[PDB]
Amino acid sequence: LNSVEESEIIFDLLRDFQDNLQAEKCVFNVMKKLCFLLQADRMSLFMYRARNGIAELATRLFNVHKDAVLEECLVAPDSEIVFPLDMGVVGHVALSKKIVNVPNTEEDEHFCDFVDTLTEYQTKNILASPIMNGKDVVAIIMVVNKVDGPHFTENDEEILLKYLNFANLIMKVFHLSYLHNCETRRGQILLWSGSKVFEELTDIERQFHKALYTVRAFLNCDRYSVGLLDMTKQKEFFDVWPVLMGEAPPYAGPRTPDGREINFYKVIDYILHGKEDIKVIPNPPPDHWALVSGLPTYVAQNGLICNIMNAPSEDFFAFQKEPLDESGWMIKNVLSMPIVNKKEEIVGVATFYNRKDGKPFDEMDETLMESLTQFLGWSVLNPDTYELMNKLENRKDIFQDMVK
Amino acid sequence: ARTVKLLLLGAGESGKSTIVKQMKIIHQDGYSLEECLEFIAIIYGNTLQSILAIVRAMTTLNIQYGDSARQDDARKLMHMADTIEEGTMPKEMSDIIQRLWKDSGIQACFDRASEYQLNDSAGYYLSDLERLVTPGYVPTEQDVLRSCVKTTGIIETQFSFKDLNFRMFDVGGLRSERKKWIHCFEGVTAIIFCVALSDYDMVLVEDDEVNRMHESMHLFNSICNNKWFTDTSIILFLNKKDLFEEKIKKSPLSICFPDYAGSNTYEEAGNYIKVQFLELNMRRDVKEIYSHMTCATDTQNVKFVFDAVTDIIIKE
Amino acid sequence: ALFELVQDMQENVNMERVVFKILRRLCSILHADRCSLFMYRQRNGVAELATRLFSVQPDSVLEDCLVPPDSEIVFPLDIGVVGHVAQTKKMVNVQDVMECPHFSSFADELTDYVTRNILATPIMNGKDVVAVIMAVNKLDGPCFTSEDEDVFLKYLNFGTLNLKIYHLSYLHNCETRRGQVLLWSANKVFEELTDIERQFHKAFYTVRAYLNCDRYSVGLLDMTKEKEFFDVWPVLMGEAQAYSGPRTPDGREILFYKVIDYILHGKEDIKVIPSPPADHWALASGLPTYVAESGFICNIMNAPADEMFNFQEGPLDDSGWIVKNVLSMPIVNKKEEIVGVA
Amino acid sequence: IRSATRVMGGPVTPRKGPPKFKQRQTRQFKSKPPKKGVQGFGDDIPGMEGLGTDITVICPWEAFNHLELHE
Amino acid sequence: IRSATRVMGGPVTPRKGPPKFKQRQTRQFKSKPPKKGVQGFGDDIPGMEGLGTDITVICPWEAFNHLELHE
Ligand SMILES: Nc1nc2c(ncn2[C@@H]2O[C@H](COP(=O)(O)OP(=O)(O)OP(=O)(O)O)[C@@H](O)[C@H]2O)c(=O)[nH]1
Ligand SMILES: Nc1nc2c(ncn2[C@@H]2O[C@@H]3COP(=O)(O)O[C@H]3[C@H]2O)c(=O)[nH]1
Ligand SMILES: Nc1nc2c(ncn2[C@@H]2O[C@@H]3COP(=O)(O)O[C@H]3[C@H]2O)c(=O)[nH]1
Repeated sequence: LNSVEESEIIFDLLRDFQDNLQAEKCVFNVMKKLCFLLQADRMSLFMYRARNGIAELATRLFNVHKDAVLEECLVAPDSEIVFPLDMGVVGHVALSKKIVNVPNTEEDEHFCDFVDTLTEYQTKNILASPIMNGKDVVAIIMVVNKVDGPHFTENDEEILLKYLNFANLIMKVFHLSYLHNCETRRGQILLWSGSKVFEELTDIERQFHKALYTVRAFLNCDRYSVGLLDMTKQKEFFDVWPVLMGEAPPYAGPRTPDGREINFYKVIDYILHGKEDIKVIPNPPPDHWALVSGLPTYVAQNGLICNIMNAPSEDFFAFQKEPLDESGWMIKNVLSMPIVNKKEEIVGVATFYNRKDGKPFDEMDETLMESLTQFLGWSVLNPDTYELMNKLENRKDIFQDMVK
Repeated sequence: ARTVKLLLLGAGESGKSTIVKQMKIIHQDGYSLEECLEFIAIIYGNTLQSILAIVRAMTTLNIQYGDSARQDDARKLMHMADTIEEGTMPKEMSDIIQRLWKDSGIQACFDRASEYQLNDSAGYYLSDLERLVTPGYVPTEQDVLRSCVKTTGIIETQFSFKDLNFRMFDVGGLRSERKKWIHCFEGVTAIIFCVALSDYDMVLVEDDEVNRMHESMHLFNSICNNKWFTDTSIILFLNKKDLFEEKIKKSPLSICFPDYAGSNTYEEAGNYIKVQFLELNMRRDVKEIYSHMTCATDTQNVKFVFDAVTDIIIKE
Repeated sequence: ALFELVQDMQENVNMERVVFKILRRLCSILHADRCSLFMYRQRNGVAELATRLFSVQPDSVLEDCLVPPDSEIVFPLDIGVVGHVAQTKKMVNVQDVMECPHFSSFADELTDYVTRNILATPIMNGKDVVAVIMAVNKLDGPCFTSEDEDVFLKYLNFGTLNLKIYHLSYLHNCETRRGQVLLWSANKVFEELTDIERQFHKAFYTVRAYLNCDRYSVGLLDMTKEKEFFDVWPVLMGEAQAYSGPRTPDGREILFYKVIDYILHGKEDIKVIPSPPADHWALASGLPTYVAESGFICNIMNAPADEMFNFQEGPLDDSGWIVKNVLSMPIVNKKEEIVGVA
Repeated sequence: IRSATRVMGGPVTPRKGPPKFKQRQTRQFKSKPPKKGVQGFGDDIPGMEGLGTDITVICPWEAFNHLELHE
Repeated sequence: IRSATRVMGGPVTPRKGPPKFKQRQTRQFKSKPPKKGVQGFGDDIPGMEGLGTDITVICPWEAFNHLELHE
């Protein structure tokens, strides 16, 4: 099992705490020795994320056996396996937050068997433990099978709880950097948008087109789009009459949650992957590349933040399944949210496509774009005062020309 | 001897084509005696555009005219300059321009010329506008080489020295014109890169929020370490040293390089900028780069440096 | 010994404790007699090096080697070996101090101690300095040998990680709060149109928890430039005297017509004053009127022992309140005209 | 391309169901409950994780903490 | 005892001289000089480094830099 002078594995592990911690090589290196110490056949690492307020566990390192290399055990972003938080031993570990081990899988309850068909493995024994940041779980590490015995004993639990201190430290500093990386950008976009919304009074169309153009870099996305609704509640008398007399049958389409017709009169879209092409389309046709999917006309009714993970496999919305460009560019992720104007009235819809890392949107990219749209919704006070000024001035001119 | 192919490129509006003129007109095929044929219209357009832009920026910068009556004059100008022809400066134009420049209010705007965009040579021109407006004026050679125009296309120049055959190409410095650089990349012997020393507190024409020194450094670092030009050598040129000498005292270096400290002189920061423009090279000792200061309008320094450059090209 | 002190970074990173236990070992390995630690910070554009651990020796404890914020020694980085090291960003080894041009006996008169040999190095995060460590006074040889200079570097590789973690955690702390103040100020600025006196009272009051202060004050300036004809007559007729006070960089006269002040220790006690007297507990020092003459960001470190201004000592309040640190900056309105001072 | 998971073209899941979308947040209360548990990295930010402004106003008697019963 | 620094009043200092104060922040830019050699924690944030655009648009020829000058 070991001797005392033989514990130079401590020095071998400390030798890599020198510089530029990649946070992927170090975990692999400690697992490749923990596999030998425990006398197990396979080890794996699942990572934790949250979408739509619901937790998920996605694999990051798979089949890390003894004498293996890094490049054949790193899971690409689009070849993952995603588990809900209630199914399997992994879900049980994440819910209970304590180390578990099953001497026999078949007799035990809530043992799933989905992976045993994809990867044709038998999974006779399981031992798992979580790693915490303090009240929060950050990853799960599992060991499968035993080299030459019935099951894992208690001494192996002692070994794991002793050598897990070198990974509780690596995984925690990889988590802080992400939070810093998101807070910086959240501060910057608010500051730079406040620079451009206090420069001049003008109409709503120009203000959004000067506030969204300045923050291209901070939102690393390929394309995004904004659509503006119409605010005319009640029409004149000479337009209602044809309906109440037996012509032009009444409206049949959808309605906002306070009563209106859902009509987009302007659409702004930005393309930032091939070459910058900013365009404005008045009165867009119902086959514009943003409006076909039916998502921006579903957000306007319910008013719910919607997050989609694999668009070409969704059934409810029927996105496109072919490239939309000469080069091969296809939709893979979508996120949409509404804009409100201090009286719980929807004024527009914003949509973002295809994050620039290949990975789907998560919590730390929901909060940023929720704060952006909150600020944009609050900032609609200025365009109204423009109209009020441009009416007061004309009324004053008329009444001053009446006295002359 | 067998053939020499030189390419000139660099940041836009840096005086690349001024070297082409200062070489071709001065040395080979003779000067242009009938210079007025183009220089009349060119200088008239430059001098009109400069004083139009200054008054257009007056309102933006909220500076108020020195005298009340001046407020009338500008208006007249902005109406009567629209329906005028090109390359003509009638007395009605010259009188208004001279009267406007004879003010203590326009000087306030002209002192702060970093915020907006004006041609740099214009400050030398308009002061002697009368010399232009007098009939029969034929420009001086120094006035000839201070004109301005947008170098756009690819042009072949044939310098001669050391009994060699030369072919010089130059290209536009804007972002759009950068696509055309690829055609002349293949099969070259040397490359020349141009930098303007004065532009440490200015902004790009295309993008309003990007500095110019940073743009030049990012442009340089890309091709400097590339393997396409590994075989060939690179020659660096620094222009606008006169305006650099003038300005370098006026404003600090902290705006462009945030962490600089000390007191600025015409030579203390020169090595700073040169070492920061040469550290970007990856191969420290495999390849070497040379940079020289240059005033394009002058001829003495051109003769001092161009022959040495050709000799160094010969040495290899 | 190394597995211990890795068992101590499990939660709530302890910058003081773990570095102390590293230094207690590094002092024994090198046969040195003392060790230290200097921290790096910047005030109003200039850099300096404070003190955080002093005179650590192999058998000391944590209580007799931790320096509180009041018993400090601050070195500008153009004085001494410490400044030379923190400026050059390289290791320094000094066999004898009688010859080095860079040396100071200032720290030897206070502590009654004599130094002969020195060995020091910086600690780097990327391109920035975070600290400096010293290994004064070797006990057996004439000076530090050349074989110790590699033990030093190869053994400080573990303390480098801890100090980098501390520095990173500190930067996450001061960027979380910058988003919140902006968001919760926009929230109360975009509620309705109002005059200036009410915006600066709604917005400065709802972010009083993120700003970790005890008192702060805001002063507003008059915005009228040209006077009336019936007021310029007395001056031109010998009836009065021309103005002679300070002037704002655009010519206006400096007079405050409102002062909003907040007290945040003990009682909330918000207040407004319609016309401040000649001696208010804020305007009396003279800093708010020196800031208005020329727009400067000012930062005083030891207020009771300054000479240019006058922060008179003795508590202003019954509970006992002495000013010790002050910061003040102007407010500009996109037209380059001062509107107030905070 | 083994890929170590035998899946290519997109993520796979054990079970599928109707989509569920998150709801907005309106009230945005300031205060927080008292804090329990181990600390971990990334906490102790002054402005956040607190009720009101200070402890003294909440419990005015707490100032006399060091004093004994009799006084 | 005396906190091991033998000073109790306040921060002492070797130097003396006239105070120097900072200038206000007038103009801002989106650009930074190109990166140096060595990097540490917190130096990879998107949008906080470079010129705000990918290097392809500024230098189109660098797109297909894999293929040499033969074609
Ligand atoms: N004062 C001064 N101006 C200079 C000097 N060198 C060049 N210039 C200016 O540079 C201008 C000519 O540069 P450009 O015509 O723009 O040539 P370019 O560098 O190829 O830039 P583009 O034409 O836009 O492609 C002249 O009008 C001069 O004002 C110099 O040494 N001193
Ligand atoms: N092929 C393979 N399967 C694993 C590995 N680690 C865990 N699993 C399986 O993945 C399953 C996921 O949910 P489970 O029900 O907890 O039981 C788990 C094991 O059957 C591994 O390293 N290789
Ligand atoms: N008494 C004492 N002096 C120290 C210690 N560490 C550094 N110094 C001295 O303090 C001085 C501060 O700057 P210096 O002049 O570069 O050289 C330094 C040493 O002489 C210490 O631990 N104890």
